[PDB]
Amino acid sequence: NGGWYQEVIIPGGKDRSVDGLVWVTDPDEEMADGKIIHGKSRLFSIGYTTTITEWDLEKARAKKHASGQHGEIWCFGVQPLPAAQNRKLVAGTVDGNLVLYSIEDGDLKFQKTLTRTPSKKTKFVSIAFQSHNIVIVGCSNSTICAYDVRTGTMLRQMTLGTDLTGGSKNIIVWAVKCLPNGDIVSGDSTGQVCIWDGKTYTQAQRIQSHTQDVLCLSVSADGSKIISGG
Amino acid sequence: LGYVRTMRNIAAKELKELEERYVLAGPKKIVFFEGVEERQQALEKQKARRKQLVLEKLARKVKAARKKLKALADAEYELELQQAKMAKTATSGGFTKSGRRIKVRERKR
Amino acid sequence: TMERFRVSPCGRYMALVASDKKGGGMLNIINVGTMQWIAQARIDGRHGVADFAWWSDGNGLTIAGRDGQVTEWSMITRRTVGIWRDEGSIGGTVMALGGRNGPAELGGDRWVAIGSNSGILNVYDRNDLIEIRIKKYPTPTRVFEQLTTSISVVAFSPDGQLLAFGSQHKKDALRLVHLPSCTVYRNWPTEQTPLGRVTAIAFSSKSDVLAVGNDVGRVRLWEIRG
Amino acid sequence: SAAWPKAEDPALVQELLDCVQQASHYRQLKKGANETTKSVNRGTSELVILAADTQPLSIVLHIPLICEEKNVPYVYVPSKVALGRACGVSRAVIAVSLTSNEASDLNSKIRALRDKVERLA
Amino acid sequence: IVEPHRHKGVFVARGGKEDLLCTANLVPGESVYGEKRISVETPGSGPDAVATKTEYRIWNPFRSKLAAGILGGLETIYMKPGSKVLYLGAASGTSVSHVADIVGPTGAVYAVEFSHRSGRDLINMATRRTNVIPIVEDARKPMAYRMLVPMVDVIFADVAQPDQARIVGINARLFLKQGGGLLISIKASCIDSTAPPEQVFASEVQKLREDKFFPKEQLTLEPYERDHAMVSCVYLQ
Amino acid sequence: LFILTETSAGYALFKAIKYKEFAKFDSAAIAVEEASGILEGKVTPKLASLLNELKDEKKVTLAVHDTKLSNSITKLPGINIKPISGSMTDDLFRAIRQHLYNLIPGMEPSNFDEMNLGLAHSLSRHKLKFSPE
Amino acid sequence: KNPKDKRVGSTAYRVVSNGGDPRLAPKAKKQSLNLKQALLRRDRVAKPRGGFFV
RNA sequence: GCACCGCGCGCAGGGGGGCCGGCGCGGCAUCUGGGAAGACUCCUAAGGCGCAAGGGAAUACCCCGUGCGCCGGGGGUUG
Repeated sequence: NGGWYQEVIIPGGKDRSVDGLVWVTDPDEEMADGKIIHGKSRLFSIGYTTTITEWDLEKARAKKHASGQHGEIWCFGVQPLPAAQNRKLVAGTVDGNLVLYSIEDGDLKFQKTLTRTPSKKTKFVSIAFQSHNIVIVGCSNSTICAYDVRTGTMLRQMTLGTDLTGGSKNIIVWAVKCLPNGDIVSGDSTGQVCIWDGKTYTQAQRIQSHTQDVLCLSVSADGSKIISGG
Repeated sequence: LGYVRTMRNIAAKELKELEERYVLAGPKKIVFFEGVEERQQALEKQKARRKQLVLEKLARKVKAARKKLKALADAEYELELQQAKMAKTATSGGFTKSGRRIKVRERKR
Repeated sequence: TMERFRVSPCGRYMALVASDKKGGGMLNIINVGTMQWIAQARIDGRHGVADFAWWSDGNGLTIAGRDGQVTEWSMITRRTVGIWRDEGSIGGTVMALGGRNGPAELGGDRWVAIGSNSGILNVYDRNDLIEIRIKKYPTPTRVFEQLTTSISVVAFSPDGQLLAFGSQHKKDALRLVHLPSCTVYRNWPTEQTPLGRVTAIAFSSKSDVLAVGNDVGRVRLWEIRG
Repeated sequence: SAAWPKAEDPALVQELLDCVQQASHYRQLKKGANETTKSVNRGTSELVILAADTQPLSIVLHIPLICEEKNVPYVYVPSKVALGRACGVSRAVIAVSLTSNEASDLNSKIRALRDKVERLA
Repeated sequence: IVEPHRHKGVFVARGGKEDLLCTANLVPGESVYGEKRISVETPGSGPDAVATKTEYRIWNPFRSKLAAGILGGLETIYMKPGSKVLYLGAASGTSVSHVADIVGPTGAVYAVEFSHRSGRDLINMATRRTNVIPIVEDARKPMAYRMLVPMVDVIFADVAQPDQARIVGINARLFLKQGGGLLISIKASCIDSTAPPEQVFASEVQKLREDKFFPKEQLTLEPYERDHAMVSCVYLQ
Repeated sequence: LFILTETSAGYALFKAIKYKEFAKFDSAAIAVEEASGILEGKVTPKLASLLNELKDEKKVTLAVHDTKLSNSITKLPGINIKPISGSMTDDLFRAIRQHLYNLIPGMEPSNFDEMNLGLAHSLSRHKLKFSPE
Repeated sequence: KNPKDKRVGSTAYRVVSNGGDPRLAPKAKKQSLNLKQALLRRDRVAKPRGGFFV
């Protein structure tokens, strides 16, 4: 409540880094007598590897490792709630192929691969979910693809022009996030922030703020404030 | 064109048969081990003309068949290009005798 | 560059296509009387914006971009209303948009013509465009495969009855189509009608005079009586 | 449905149709279901593209059988009309099959394109 | 002249320019898929000189990854006459028929296929060969034939699925014996179409080791096919 | 600890290390009706006659390993005893199917592989007429 | 590290190696790390590092 | 083994290392070069191309003006 006390330090070994951190929190389950059981929260992490590691917070170590045949993972996110007992991690990686992992009853195994982009040089650098079945991935060929999880299809492909500030003609969408009212915020490499309306997946505003590239975003819970760090 | 097509089909079946027979005549394999001691045990266990004539013969036969199939393929392509040059309209394809490539962007209406 | 641009029939806005392709083309909208940038509409394609047109009441604009996509993007909410695809056009090249009495929410322009690079010109009805939602695969009122080479210039009548479309790369590629019947006029142009290599066409304001200008640099005039 | 190696990415469809148009200019192409069948049976076809908007799908569903028997890649693009006026026909083609030769930039493009088709698989 | 090969139940036919592989025919006087067959008899029939006793079906390497591996230099196939093998990927009943010939009348083959036309071929081959039973069911769902399949000795696997290691893992946990055998074929083209195939095969064999096999050896089929591996491994020993 | 083992012919029970009882069945198309009945988890006369004891539930234990069958025979109220799913009952079910050669003279000193074969061909042709020709 | 593989010429004898990551964490891939670092600094050059030093 | 008044020398290979330098493979925001390349662009010219014949020749290569076609330039009033 404003104390900010660092509880626990779990260090990893030499030559190990950490890129993403995603908690998964189950819904509030009810007991037989009306008592409430809050969700059991688990911690997943990627380490610039082809592996997702689930950490045991009680044991103060890693619990499981999971590895599918793909590229090294760069970004990932949990499917949010609509179903209840069936929520899945979606991970975008370097070679492009959206791998999809399952987590049920405390298990972490590589379920399948949704798609892969046609170009091999397409690298997936961000991911955020619009709804229960629609994933928004930010791709280093100046691209923001909107895929659909159920059939694994490609709803649309929003795009951005070149950067006209310097050379290096590809822009890079370093982060995306989703507002509550369906719209998608996207921090890119021009130091812009692009608001895309999500009923049609198009751009509706470009805002130039930073001088160098945007690196991360955050949304208000109701969807009124946008924080952009670059 | 029809005659060259038939001869190419025959030559393709013969080339398939001959490559099969030649392969049948004549870091690839890897053996895994749990430890260096077991690998050294395996190395200890390891330390403890007519086929050439028939292989050179089949190789020469395969090379002749390949050359024949390539010649028939180039002939079939040349005849398709002659059809394209002599078609009833401006049809793309094939080089002229001057070197410029015939290329028309009209749609065959 | 500032080459391709179009002024709204309301005369308040003017649109410029940016030269920034990268798989997706944008165009800036400028208030005319002050010549100031007011908005920017961006569509996704493969080389950018082929062509576009203001709507008849001048509130939105329709952008036909290559790889066959078409976006209707309005001025009021200043975001994309809808997106559809021309039926199998391997790449758009030019578009035009005219007529009266259409969908009042899409600007009230009844007919939209899209000419691809294959020579095929599709003519769609913009009441049939509506399923605000847009049908992703609308069916053309009529597909024209008369011209053989890439469609260069398209213009409607200001009265919304005639549609002239012409290809330049062949000597005399020009046809004239009555609307809403969508039938090609067969008695003109004849084999000896001195068009040339039709580079630009223009109908007069009362739709009485058709003006055609060829690549040699001569302009010719035809009265259009019925 | 039965169109499981489907090509849905619009950049992928654009690359495939650009390659088909180029090969059609080089006359390295076979247009139509029956000529596709003959080219695949004679084994010359480097890659084969089908159309998913055929109204009876069974009139083209036979091609993947011989394609699996002969180990040649096949891919479904959406629109038969798009495939048609990409070939340059003004008729709706439903199955096109583009072959290889000794040496061409189109041969290198075909190798890259079948690499992308294998990615799709 | 026919000689027995080092593996039990498989034979070579040697001639002046050739060396074919063959198996003893369980159904005498009949072939299946347009295959050559040799007729021979044991010595002791000089005054007659008729080839009447043994019939050998010829085993073409260009249609079977198993034949490819055996020629490539597999040191054992883990199966002998008498064994029990589970076949995943009964691609139109060819190698399944030959392993039925290998295991003989006392050995049993249980084939698994999900394709319906190869299923037609498999049932119409199983009409004749009775040591083999067919299952037209997706191999990722082993509890749809757990009732049908008893405990087996060797799992052979050639299926074109990305999760081939998981299919083999679930079938090994529900049917494979302790210290069992697994001959798996890897298709790098179906697993990962961009990576180097050595890397793909390394990832697959690591997945099997995590799946609690013990990889004995790996040999690739590249005088015969392209980017195909054959891994021989033991289960829990 | 009641277990429920499903082979092509019948069932066995090993509550009291060693087997206790069994239920055999041979040579009918009612076997493939039983096969569909367990491919869903529905009612079965053989299953009900196996689970029919007369006193009470002395312990509410029936170990099965497919949860669909488990949560169907829960809903079957004829005896109101309850199963457990396979909480890695791999050693149990795998070891008894491997070591079922000791089970053979206990119930059926023979080989029912021919009935197994007939059931397999019946099921497979049922699916290939589900995809008819 | 892991022992290198001995080749007798036709086959390759090698020891399988999994003793690196027991339960701590997997090792980070240096090539992917440098790749992301390059996409961060595409064409920029660093400012001079410190104060007065050779 | 050479020297028993010695270092060092020829030779078999067991293991790890400087990961010093080359080779192979992979990626690489860019940059350079080549091809392909938009159909407003080039498309070589007001003419060119193709096929089958005929003649001549440095005799592998080529050139030239008969019969069929395919385009193009100019000119060209609802045929």
